[PDB]
Amino acid sequence: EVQLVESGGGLVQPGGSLRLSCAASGFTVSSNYMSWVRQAPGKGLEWVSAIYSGDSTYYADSVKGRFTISRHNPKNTLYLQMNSLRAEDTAVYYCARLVGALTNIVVSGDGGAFDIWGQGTMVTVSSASTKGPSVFPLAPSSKSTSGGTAALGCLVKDYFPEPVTVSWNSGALTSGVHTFPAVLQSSGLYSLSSVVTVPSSSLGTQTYICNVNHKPSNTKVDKRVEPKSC
Amino acid sequence: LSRLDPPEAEVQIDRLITGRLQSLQTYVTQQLIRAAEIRASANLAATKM
Amino acid sequence: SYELTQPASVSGSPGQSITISCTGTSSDVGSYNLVSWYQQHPGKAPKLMIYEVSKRPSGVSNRFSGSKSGNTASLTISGLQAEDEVDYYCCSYAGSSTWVFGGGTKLTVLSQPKAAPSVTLFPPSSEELQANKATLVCLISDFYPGAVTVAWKADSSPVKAGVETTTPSKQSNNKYAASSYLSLTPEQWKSHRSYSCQVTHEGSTVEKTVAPTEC
Amino acid sequence: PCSFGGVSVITPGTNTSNQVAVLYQDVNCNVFQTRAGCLIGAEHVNNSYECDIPIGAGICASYQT
Amino acid sequence: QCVNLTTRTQLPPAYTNSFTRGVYYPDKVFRSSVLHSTQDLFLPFFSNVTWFHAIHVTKRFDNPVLPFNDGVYFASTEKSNIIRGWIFGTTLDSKTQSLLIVNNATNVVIKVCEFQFCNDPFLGVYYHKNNKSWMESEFRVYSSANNCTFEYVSQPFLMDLEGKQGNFKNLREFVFKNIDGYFKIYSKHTPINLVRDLPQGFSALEPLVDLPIGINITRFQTLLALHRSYLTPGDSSSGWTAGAAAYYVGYLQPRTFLLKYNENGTITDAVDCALDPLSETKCTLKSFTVEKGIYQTSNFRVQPTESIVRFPNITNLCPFGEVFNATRFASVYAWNRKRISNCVADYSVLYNSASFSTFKCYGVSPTKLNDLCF
Amino acid sequence: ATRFASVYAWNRKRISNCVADYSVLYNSASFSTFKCYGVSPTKLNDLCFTNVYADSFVIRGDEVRQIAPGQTGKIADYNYKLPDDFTGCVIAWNSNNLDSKVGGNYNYLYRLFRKSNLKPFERDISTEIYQAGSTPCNGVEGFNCYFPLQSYGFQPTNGVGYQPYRVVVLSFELLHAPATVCGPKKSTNLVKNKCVNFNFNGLTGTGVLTESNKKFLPFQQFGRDIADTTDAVRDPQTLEILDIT
Repeated sequence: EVQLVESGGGLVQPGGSLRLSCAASGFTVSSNYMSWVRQAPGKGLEWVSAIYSGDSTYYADSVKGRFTISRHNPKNTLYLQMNSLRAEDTAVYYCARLVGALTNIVVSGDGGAFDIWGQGTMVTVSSASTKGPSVFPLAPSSKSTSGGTAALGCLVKDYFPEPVTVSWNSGALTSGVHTFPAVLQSSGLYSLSSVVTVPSSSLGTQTYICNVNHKPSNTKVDKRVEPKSC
Repeated sequence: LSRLDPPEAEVQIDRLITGRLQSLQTYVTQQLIRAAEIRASANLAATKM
Repeated sequence: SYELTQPASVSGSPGQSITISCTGTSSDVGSYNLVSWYQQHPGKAPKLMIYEVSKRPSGVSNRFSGSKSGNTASLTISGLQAEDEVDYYCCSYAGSSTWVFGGGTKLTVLSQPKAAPSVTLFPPSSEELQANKATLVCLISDFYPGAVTVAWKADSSPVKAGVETTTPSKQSNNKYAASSYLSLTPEQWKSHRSYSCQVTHEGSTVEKTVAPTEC
Repeated sequence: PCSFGGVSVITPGTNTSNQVAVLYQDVNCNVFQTRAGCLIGAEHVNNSYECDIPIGAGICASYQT
Repeated sequence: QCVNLTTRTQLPPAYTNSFTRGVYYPDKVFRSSVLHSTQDLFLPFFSNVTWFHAIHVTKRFDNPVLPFNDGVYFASTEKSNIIRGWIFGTTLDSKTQSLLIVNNATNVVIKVCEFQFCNDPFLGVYYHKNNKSWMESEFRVYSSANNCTFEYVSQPFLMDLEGKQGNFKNLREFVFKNIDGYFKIYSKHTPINLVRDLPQGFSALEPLVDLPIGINITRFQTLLALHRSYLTPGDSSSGWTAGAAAYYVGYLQPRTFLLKYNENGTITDAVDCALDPLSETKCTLKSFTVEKGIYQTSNFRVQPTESIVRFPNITNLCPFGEVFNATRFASVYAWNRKRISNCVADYSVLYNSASFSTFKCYGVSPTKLNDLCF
Repeated sequence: ATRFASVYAWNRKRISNCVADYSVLYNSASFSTFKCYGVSPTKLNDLCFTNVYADSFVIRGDEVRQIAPGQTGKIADYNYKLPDDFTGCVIAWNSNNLDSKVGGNYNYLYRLFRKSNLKPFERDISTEIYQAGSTPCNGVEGFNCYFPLQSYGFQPTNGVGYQPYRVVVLSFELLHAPATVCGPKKSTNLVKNKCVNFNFNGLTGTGVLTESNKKFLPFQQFGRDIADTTDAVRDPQTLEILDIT
């Protein structure tokens, strides 16, 4: 029940704004923790969002006049009206926790223990428009059938911008699923993969549905993965 | 106070003390000078009355 | 835009002790204290293992520790296992309840069994040929150490035009991943005889040879 | 500024007694306010007696019944 | 650490008022038939002091570890020389140079060394039954003495070591002081004869000796002894008989007194300046009896209840790394000019990136620069 | 002599009841810095000092000029406190032959900084830590806090400012009590009922010596009359009291 859930994801264009949200469940945000860690894979990170309510002088000398945010305690949800979003802010944030000093966890000590996070949202600020992903069913081959374990999937290719989420059989296939991250093309396009190692006897008899979802473009494709039936 | 530490500002404080003490001694002298002037005048007015 | 010095590449044998640091300045030497160390399997939200440098997290194995002096550092990671090949950061103060921290020390655990790269090569689908497109989907999984260079052989010919390979990404079994793509046209797909995808993983080579549809 | 007002003491001498009275000059306060100031330690009376210690504002004190 | 002690009925304390004590000879200046005042650590008149009960006949042995405030006055109403020891120290773990004063059965030992201490050190004497013998049996003071700095041993003498119970017959007046690290002792024996709390009256205080110590004193303790006889159950950790004692402790304040001297130059009358409005009047004209009138006094002063700081909302940081050894600077004839404003500056941050050689701020002390707003 | 202590654990020595001199300081070793604050070196043997305390340590030359009564600094603020009204002398001298190892000196330690302020004549015995601003770290060899004690790097290949200077401060008082630390001038006969010059433990003057008429406690030295000048003096040897006229 107690969980931080990110919501309010959509497409942002240069000159526009969007209202993000981190909703706590179980514990009310009136007397709880919220730390907005901004992560870019491979490099260092930064904690930026300075909103501890009461509205006094506490800010960081890097985002002056850019990140504006409000407080709503009783609703157990916080909204992030991140105005003037720059195109160089491609990162998935996480709202998290900390530890102070008051209660039984610390009677003598300092604190500072981020311990409960969210799952993040996928918001891309791109000058160009969003494009629907192209799903190409990668069919099993003769070697996969004769090898005992068949490899099949559906390549998501030439979609801009991110993201694309691939699920199998609407959650009815979990064993062997492995998702290969998107590639950065020279032209800026993306291509990811999703391969599940299935029994070779289930080819044709068991239907293989891959659900490809792209939220900013609002496209859902339920692609069928079929064997090579010439 | 906000302009030097006590050691070296002490010499400027000494000049401040000296000038103000001498200003007081001049002022008190002049006050008693006029007091003595009014002394004889007040005895004079008492003699008239 | 604010970024502090950390040793990015750190490595240690299992059962040993390694030291992790993150840089500050003289405005951070008098008497503060705020340092909490991170842990990230790449690609998802972090994990808490060390905070309150020399004191006790609630539920955490006590094999990890930290130590504090001057310009001489330690996040002391001891008792290394196969699951410690993860990203690390610290936390720190910036004055008046502000914050800053370091640049992501990445730990790599050695003394692990080397596994051959499992390569699967997928030719483009029939309706993709109907779509006037061709894509050679090479998928390399379960390889460690992750130093792979994807090579393409179009009838024993190295082709580099249209080759795009992902960066090595950590998998579930303590190994890395790769997904390479060669984008060609159906005219160039049915002209050549065979197509092979090869990798050079620690000297070892695993090749997958596919052929266009017979019918 | 803050510290602004005069503090005054009255005594008939150690040979008489040891009790005294306390006077303040520029204060808006056994209270007895005068033009000279606010006095404590002397019960103001409506009687008439010849002055012995100059207190101010035409008021004087004494050690009497 | 060490042994513990039990059967301690710790009762609530009682506050009792004092009467005209704490006036001593301040310095070397002999004064005869002349009045004088000085500003020094003294004792105010009529102060509410705390008295600790020590009667066992009951079941009370109390010696709290009070931090050493500047200036200590001690007054013990004894009958059988119960108090014998004092300890000075801050940690008491054989690393602090601790000072032990003890009125030993043979000598008066003053020892400055590295003693390791227990919770409640004390002394104890056992009384035999076949013969009337008194001798120091239990010495539970220190555990180890490795590093030493000072030793003094008095003459070998014998006391009665009484174990009687009754009324108070002797008064010991002591002053414990810390000047430049020294320890001045003003001891006075007084032939008193009462049963309970301190009586009135006044006499001069006779300084005893200035111990030339220089070690820190932050905490102190006054020690006590015990009696062991047939009345005890037969042990020392729970069976103990103290007797009946009474001592008064008072923290000293930066006071000023006017002193009276006769033709024999002896302290006879002392008067305060700040105890009542009359005190300042008496010590202003340098007499005791003043003629009828009114005299000038000081004026009312108001202590600031708060001390606030009011600065504008500034968060920008002055870049001084570019000012000090960034990449390259210009020559002297074409001197390099840089403009800095709207940020916070500091001088203690100048000693991190590079150690400087000459640093002279003309007219301005380096310690105050952050306290002014340039 | 053989070896001295560090500065944070400053070595303390007690000296009294003997004759002291300054001209004898230039025989066993030639000194480098010799500054007696407030007191000229030529007069020291002419006054009669009390309770000599010697505080000895060894420091780097980069901080030798900083030790002085009233300034600030790394060592002057958090390792020792020289009082401003204090009267004494400080002597510093380089020692390469014993405090300079080829591999470096590691036995001695030094505390650059401390948590709180100091009070005069204080020694700290805590390894507590220096840690940025407020909310301490408590310190176990890690980064962006500061363990107080580091080690020196004295080698003979270091610079002049990186040389081990033994620093000893001599502390005393004057005109406060009967002294016993005074010097090599010899006494002579005692003349009474004459207008002569006199000397008692450095106290000079001219006057008439007469017999006293009061009981004095046996620890008093000089009495001062209403003019604050000395009118009563205790004899250094016979311990008799004489009046000055």
